[PDB]
Amino acid sequence: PPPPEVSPVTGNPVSPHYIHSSTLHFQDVNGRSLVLRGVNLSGSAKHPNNQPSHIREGFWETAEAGKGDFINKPLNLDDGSADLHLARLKAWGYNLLRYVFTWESLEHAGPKEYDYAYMDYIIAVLRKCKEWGFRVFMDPHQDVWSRFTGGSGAPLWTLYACGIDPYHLTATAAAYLHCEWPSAESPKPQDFPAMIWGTNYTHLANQTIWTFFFAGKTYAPKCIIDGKNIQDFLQDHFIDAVGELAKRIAEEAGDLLDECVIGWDSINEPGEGLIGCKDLAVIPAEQQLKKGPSPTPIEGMRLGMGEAQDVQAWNFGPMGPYRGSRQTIDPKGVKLWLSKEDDVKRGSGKWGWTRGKEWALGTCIWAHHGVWEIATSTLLRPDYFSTLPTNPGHQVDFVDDFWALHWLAYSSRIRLHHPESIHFIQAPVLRQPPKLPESFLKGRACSSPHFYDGLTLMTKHWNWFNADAIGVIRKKYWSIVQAVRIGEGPIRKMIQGELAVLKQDTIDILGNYPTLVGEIGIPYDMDDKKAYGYVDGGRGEGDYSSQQKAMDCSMNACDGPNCLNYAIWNYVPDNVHEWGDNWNGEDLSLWSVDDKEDSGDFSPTLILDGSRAVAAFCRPYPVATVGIPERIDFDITSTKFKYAVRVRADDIANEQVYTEIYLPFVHYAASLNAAQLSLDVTIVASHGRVEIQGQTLRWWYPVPGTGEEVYTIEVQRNGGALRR
Repeated sequence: PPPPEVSPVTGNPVSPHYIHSSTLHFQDVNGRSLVLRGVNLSGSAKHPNNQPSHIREGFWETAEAGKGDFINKPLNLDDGSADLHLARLKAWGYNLLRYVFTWESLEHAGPKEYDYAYMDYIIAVLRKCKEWGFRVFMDPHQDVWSRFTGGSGAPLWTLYACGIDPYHLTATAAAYLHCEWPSAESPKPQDFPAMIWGTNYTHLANQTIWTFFFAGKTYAPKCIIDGKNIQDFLQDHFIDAVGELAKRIAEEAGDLLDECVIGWDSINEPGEGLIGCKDLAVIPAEQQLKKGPSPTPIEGMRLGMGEAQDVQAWNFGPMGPYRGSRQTIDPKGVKLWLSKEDDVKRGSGKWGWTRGKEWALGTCIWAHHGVWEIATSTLLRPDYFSTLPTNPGHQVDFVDDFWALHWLAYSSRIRLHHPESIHFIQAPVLRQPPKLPESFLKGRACSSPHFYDGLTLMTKHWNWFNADAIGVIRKKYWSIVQAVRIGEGPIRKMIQGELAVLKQDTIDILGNYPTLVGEIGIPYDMDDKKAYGYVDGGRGEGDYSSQQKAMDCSMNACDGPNCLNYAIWNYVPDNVHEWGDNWNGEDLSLWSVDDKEDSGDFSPTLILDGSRAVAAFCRPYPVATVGIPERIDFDITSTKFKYAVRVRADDIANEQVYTEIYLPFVHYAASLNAAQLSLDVTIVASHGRVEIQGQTLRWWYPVPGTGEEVYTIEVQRNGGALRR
């Protein structure tokens, strides 16, 4: 069966730019299989202007004042720079953008005080993306709940709504903030340990807030606010805020829908809080992220009541976390919990909600629900969060029982304002998605997991070894040593196998839908920033060999038999060598000003200058295919490219319906000296005819008279690889 002429969601006829998301591959209206590849734009939208993660001055004051100046991130629309960035991304062959926005940027002023101006800024950015021919899906983005709890996402007033005093987070170790590390009194942000920001998910603030968000009605029934459980208060305000952006786009720029904005991602990498914790007295060996001081859930609660604790600290070794020394954390009586007087002054009383009388303030909310006894520090219900407190034999599943329920509410709101929206389903990190009902999917969905080469990300080193982290997580190996691989070949094949597992989750669970890797990337600040000239007397500056191999391994993993859609994390216009992406020590931008100095009518400087390891992320691939993509192989050193496609007898092929392949000047240009750029390639196709224009290869062929047959096309630069 070919793609239908009417939407499976509404039954209305579809525009000619409609992308079907009803089978294992995206399809255009003429039946061509589409591959969408691009970048996340942008991590820089995680924080307001002039307040990067490492700067404490102004951090609290602007948010307490209800401000949130995010205008002109990710792209500045006043200085002309916005078109140059989009031109670069398009010239690299990208046709997809995962657009990053935060709840904070929409509702920083207070509950239901929406920043309509930032909404209109986003619309203006989306309009330019459309002019440049991008497809876009929207990412409501967060990391460890909010900037105020170590990352990005929610507005500061959500902390007060949860009864948390933001100024006591550091003293109690309830969250590690980059700008208050190692202490608020004497910050040394440059010493912030690599990737420690992620452990905030397993410290007390995130552990509480996420339990509220997804399951407050089950585990914190006394937490009433505006006559609602905190769970509904938080979820309703988040869904309303995203819903107001969607409504704004639908009412003020409806032309963006479906032609440019094709769908919406669900809440980014949601935290699980304490839900499913089997034993509050221990950190499970299965928890894969441990680094720095790591209080157990009960140790963190005692800390949140101001009691000093001696906590295990963890180092990240070649085979994962291993124990270091124990470290004493002494809050010296400081408590995480808002006092009542502070709630009147800075919380409920200021932001304008009414807190219920059984919501005890200034003391641990989990003790208040009987989890532990403060006087004796006795854990009373170690398994409290593993079952339902009032029907305690039943064991809970975070993804099926709480995440999925939030997703029904979220997805319904999206469709209210965007009737043809593709649901990009992002299950919680490292979990399989739940089975979701067709009454909500309605044949218009796409699985959007994230995948990172975790060893490379955490160690900021391209290692000569690696390990199959997904297979370990999923108990496919009897010992972790049999998950280990050595050498480029075995490592690449193993990572490609990991991406195949995620592809398989989709068809096993959700159905015959596409898969898109919503985030994938590598760190560029490897080797103590040797590529930036920061060590060894400057030796190694500009040499991105290691970043290139790491990048190429992750990108190759989306090729092979996987042939995946994906969005690279990320593209950051204001990335710098000193502070990276300006967020928690991460440096994953493809491009940096510090690295400066269909047409070939632009300069090689656009696609090369400022780029890092461009040879690995700018790659040939089929944008649109008559038939089904079967296999992609690309080798940087030889430039050899081979594409195999399964073509059936009922596929549609003619002079206007053909396969289109992107061939980058980066790999295939005759010359890249800073006079029009032009491809100099040899092409071998098993069937049909081809012609090249600019960076585009067009491939016409007849379908088989019967059955199905694999056609192939091979490309390489005449005379081998360039030197860039």
